[PDB]
Amino acid sequence: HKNIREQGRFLQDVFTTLVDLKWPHTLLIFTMSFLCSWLLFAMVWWLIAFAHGDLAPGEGTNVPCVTSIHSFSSAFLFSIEVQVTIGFGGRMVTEECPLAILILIVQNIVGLMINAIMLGCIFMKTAQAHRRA
Amino acid sequence: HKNIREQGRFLQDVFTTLVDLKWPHTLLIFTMSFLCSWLLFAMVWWLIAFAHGDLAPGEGTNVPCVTSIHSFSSAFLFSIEVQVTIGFGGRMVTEECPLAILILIVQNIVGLMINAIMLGCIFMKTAQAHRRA
Amino acid sequence: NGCFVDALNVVPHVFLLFITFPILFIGWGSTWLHFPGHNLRWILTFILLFVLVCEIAEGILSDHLHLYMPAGMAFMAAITSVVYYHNIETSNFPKLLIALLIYWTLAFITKTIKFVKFYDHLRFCLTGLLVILYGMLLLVEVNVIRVRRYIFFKTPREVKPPEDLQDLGVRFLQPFVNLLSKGTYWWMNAFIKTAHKKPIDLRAIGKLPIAMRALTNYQRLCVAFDAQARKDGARAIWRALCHAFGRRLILSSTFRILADLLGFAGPLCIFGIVDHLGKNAYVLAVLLFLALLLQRTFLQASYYVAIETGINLRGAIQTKIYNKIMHLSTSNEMTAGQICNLVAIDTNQLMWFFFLCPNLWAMPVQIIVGVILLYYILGVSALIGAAVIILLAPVQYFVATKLSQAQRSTLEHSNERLKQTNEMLRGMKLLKLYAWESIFCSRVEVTRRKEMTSLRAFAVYTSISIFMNTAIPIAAVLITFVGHVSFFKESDLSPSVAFASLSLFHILVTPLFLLSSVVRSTVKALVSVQKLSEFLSSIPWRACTKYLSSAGILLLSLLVFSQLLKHMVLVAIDYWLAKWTDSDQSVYAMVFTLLCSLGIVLCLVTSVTVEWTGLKVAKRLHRSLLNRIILAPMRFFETTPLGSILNRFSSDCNTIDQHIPSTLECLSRSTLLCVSALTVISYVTPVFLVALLPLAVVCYFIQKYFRVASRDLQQLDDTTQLPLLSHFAETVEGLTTIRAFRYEARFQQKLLEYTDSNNIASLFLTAANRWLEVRMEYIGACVVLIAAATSISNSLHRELSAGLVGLGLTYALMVSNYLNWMVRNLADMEIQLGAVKRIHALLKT
Ligand SMILES: COc1ccc(Cl)cc1C(=O)NCCc1ccc(S(=O)(=O)NC(=O)NC2CCCCC2)cc1
Repeated sequence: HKNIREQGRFLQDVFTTLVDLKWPHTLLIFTMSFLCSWLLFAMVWWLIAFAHGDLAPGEGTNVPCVTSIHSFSSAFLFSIEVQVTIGFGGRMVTEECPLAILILIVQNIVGLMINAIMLGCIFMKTAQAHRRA
Repeated sequence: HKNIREQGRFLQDVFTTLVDLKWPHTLLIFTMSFLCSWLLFAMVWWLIAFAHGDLAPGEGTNVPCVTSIHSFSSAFLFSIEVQVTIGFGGRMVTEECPLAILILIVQNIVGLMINAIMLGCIFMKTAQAHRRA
Repeated sequence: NGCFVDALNVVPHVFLLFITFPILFIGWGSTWLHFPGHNLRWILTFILLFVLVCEIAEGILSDHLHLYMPAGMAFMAAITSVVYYHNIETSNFPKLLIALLIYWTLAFITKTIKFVKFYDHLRFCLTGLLVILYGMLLLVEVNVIRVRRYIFFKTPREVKPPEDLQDLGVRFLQPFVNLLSKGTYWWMNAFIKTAHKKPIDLRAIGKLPIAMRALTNYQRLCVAFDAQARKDGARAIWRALCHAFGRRLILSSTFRILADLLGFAGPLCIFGIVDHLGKNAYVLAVLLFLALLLQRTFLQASYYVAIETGINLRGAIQTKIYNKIMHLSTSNEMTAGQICNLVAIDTNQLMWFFFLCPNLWAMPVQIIVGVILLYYILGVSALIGAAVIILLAPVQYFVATKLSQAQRSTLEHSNERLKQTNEMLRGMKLLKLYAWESIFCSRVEVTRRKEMTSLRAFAVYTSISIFMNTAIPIAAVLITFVGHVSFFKESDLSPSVAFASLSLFHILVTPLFLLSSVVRSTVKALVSVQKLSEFLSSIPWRACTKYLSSAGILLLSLLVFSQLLKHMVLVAIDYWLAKWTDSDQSVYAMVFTLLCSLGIVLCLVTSVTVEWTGLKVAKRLHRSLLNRIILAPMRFFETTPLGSILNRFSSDCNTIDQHIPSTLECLSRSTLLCVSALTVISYVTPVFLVALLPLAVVCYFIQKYFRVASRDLQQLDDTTQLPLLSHFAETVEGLTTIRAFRYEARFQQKLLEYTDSNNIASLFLTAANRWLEVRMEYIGACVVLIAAATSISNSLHRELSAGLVGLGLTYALMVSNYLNWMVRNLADMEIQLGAVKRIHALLKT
C-alpha cells in the first residue's frame, strides 16, 4: 500500500495493534511497561523519603515514613515489594505520614490496572489461530 | 492419516496444541512448568548466596544479600516465597548486593509472564464446548 | 537543599522517558504533516543539546553523581522529545502533543525553583539559557494547540497533508522532510541503496516538485520583470533577477558566513588545548568536535541552497528566452548559432556565477578574520606572513588568464586537424584504392606537431599553478617563523603558536584559490547577461596500466618516487618543527630552512615530470591510433558508423589532453596527503591508530554505493542535455512553419518537459554529491574527536610529551578535506579512464 492518509487510527487501536505483533516484540513491550512503572514509583518514593528527612540517618526524634530505608537501592526494593504484591515487610510504611498513604493508594491501583490489561491482551493474543491457518 | 510431511507446525501451534489436550495432561504440564521455573531460580539463588560467601555462617563483618539464609532448603523456600508472590519476609533481600536485585527483577517478570500465559490458556480451554457437542 | 533540587529536576525527565517507551516501541515494532514551529523546534532542540553538553562539562568540573545527573537525563529527554516529534510528524495526534506539553511545563517549574534558590545565594548562565529555551519551546507548543483544535472544540479544520510533495509518484523530496535531514540528506540513503542494485533511469527517477519547475521560476521571474518594466535594459533585468530570487540566496550566504566564522574559530581552541597541557581541555576537545560538525554542516547546506537557486535561475531564464524565440522577426544562420551558444555557454556561465555568488560575499570576511586572528597569535611577524599568502591570490589570477589565452590558440589548431580527418574517413575506398593514405597521414602528423607545441606552454602554466599551490604554504611558514624568532624579538615560540599558525595557513590557503575563479566567473557572467539583454530585447587497472606503460619505465618511477619523497619532506618539516618548539634555536631554524628549500625544489621537479609524461603519452597514443586505423580492411570501415570512429579522435583525444594530467596529479597529491596525515596521527598517538582503522573501513562501504550511482546519474545528465539544445535549433530554422501552424503551445510544453528532465538530473547529482560530502565529513570529524580524546590523556598523563599533540591536532583538523579531494578526484579519474578504454578498444582493429 502507498499513500495512506494516516489520521492516527493505526495507533488509536492501541491494544488491537500490539496484540497483532510477534512474541518477542510483545514480550519486550510488556517488560518495558512493567519496568517503566516500577522505576517511576521507585523514584518518587526515594524522593519522598529524602524530602521528609527520614532519609537522613538519625536515631530518635523521628520515625521514618517507611521504616528501615537507607538508599535508592532499598527504595527500589520497596517499590517492587509493594507494586507486584509480594509484600516483604522488612521495610514498613507507617501511619505517621499520610502522603505515603496517598502514594501507596495510587501505586496499587495503577499496578492493578496495568496488570489487568497486560493479562487480557496476552490472552486475546493466545487466540491467534492463524497458525491453524 | 499416513505419511504427513511434518514441517513442525504440529508444535509451532505451541499453546493451541496443548489447549486441545485432556485435563490430566494439561494439569501435569502446568505443574511441570511451575516446578521447573521454581527449581531453576532456587538453584541460581542457592549459588549466588554460596558465592557471595554469605552462605558461610559467620557473625559480623558482613550482611547476607538475603538475610537468614542457611541451606538449600531455605533457599528454595525463598524462591517460592518471592516467585509466587506470597512474600513471607522472614528472609530479607538487602540493598548491599545489586546482583540479587537483578535476579529478583528478572525472576518476578518471568514469573508474571508464565502466570499470564498459564491463565489465558486454561481459560481458552474452558471454552471447550465439544461436550455440548 | 541542593541535592533535593537536583533530584526534583531529575524526576520529570524520568517521567517523559518512561511514557515515551511504550509508544516508541509500538511505532518501532506515506504522508508528511508539518506543524508551525517545526524548524524552530528543531533549532531550539539543537541549542538544548549544546547547553546540555555544557552542563555535563560543569558536572565533570565539580566532581557526587546526583549533582550532575540532571544534564544526563535532560539529554535523553530531549532526544526522546525528538523521537516523539518524529512519530508525530509521521502520524498526527492531538494527544502526543499534550504529552509533550506536560513535560515542558514541569521542567520549567523545576528550573524556576533552581533559579530562585541560586539567586538567594558559571551555573547561573547555563541555568538561565535552559530556562529561556524551555520557555520558547512551551510557547511553540501553545502555538501548535492554538493552530488546530486539540484542546479546542471538536474539529481541527486540519490541513489535509500537502499534495505538492506527497501526492503522485515523486522521489526528490527535499522540501518535505525533517529539518535535520534537510541538513544531513538522510533521505538519500534509500535512493542510493536501491540505486546500488537496480540501474537508475527516468522511470526510476522522481519528478520535480511544484516548488521548482519551469512554470514556477518563469512565473516569479516574469512577475519581477513586469513589476520592474511597468516603472520604466541590463540593470533592469539584473535587479529583476535579484528581487525575484531574493531570500534563498541571502539565506545561503549567511549560512556560509557563519560557517566561515566557526572554521576560523576551530584552530583557536586547538591553541588553547595545546597551552593548557604544556602548563579545562576535555571541554575544549568536545567543543572542537561540536564546532567542526556544525561548521561543516552549515557549509554544506549553504552550497546546496545556492546550487538550487542557480538551477531555478537556469530553468527560468531558459524558458524565458525560449518564450522570446516565438515573437522574434525573421530578418534577425549566425543568429541561430549565437542563440544556441546563448543557451550552451552563456546560460551555464550565468548559473555557475550564481553558484559562486555567496562565495564572493563570504571570502572577504574570511581573509579579514584570518589576518586579524593570526596577528594576535604571532604579533608583527604575522603581518609579514599574512602578506605572502595573500600575494598568491592575484598572481594565481594572472596565471589563469595565460592559460585561457593558450587554450584559445590550441583550440584553433585542433579544429583544423579535425577537418583534415573528416576527408580521410569519408573517401576511405577512394583513399585505399591507390594507397595515397600515407601521403595524407604525413600531413595529419604535420598538424599534430603544431598542436603539441601549443600544449607545452599550457602544461607549463598548469605546472606553475600546481607548484605555487603547495609552495606558498611552505614559504609562508618559512619566512614567518625564521622572520619571527631569529629576526625580531627572540620570543619563545610555544608549540601552540606555531601549530595554530599552521592550521590558519591551511584554512586560509583553501579559500584563496577560489577568489580568482570567482572574479573570472563574475566578469564573464556580467558579459553574458549583457549579451542576454541585447538578445532578449530585439574500470579495471588494465586501462591505466596501458596508459602508464605507453609512457615507459623511464618516467613512471621518476614520477612515483618523486611524489613519495615530496610528501615525506612535507611531513618531515613539521616533524622537525615539533622538536623545534620546546626550548640551540638557531641551528633549529637553519634546519627548518633547509627542509623548506627541499620541499619547493622537489615540488617543481614533480610538476615538470607530470607535464612531460602526459605530453609524451598523448603523442604516442595519437600516433598509434592513427597507424592502427590506417591498416584496417574496407569492410570494417563500411560496417562501423562514422560517428564512433570520428568521435574518438574528436573528443577522447581532446578530453585526455585537456584533463587527464591535471586530474591525475590532483588524485596523486590527495591520496598521498591523506596517507601521510593518517601516518602522522598514528605516530603521534599509537593507540589512536588502532581506533582509526575501523572508521576507515566504514568509508569503504561509503565508496561502492557512491560510485555505482554517481557514475549513473552523471551519464543521465549528459543525455538530458543533448535533445534539449538540439530542440532549440529545430525551432530556430523552421520558425515560420511553427508560427504558421500555430503549434507554439505544444512546443512550449515540450520544452518545459525537456528542461524539467534536465533539472531533475542536474539536481539529483548535486544532492548525491552533498550526501557523500556530509557523511565523509562527519567521519572526518569523528576521527579528530577520537584523536584529541586519546592525545589529551595518553600524551599528557602518561607520556608527558607536548610536541606530539600539536602535529596530531593540526593534521586531524584538516584530514577531512584531503579525504574529500581524494574521493571526488577518484570518481573523475574513473570516468575519464572509462573514456580512455574505448581508444584501446579501437586500437585492436
Ligand atoms: C570547491 O568547493 C568550494 C569550496 C569553498 C567555497 Cl567558499 C566554495 C566552493 C564552491 O564550490 N562554491 C559553491 C558553488 C559550487 C559549485 C559546484 C559544486 S560541486 O560540488 O562541485 N558540484 C555539485 O554539487 N553539483 C554539480 C553542479 C553543476 C551541475 C552538476 C552537479 C559545489 C558548490
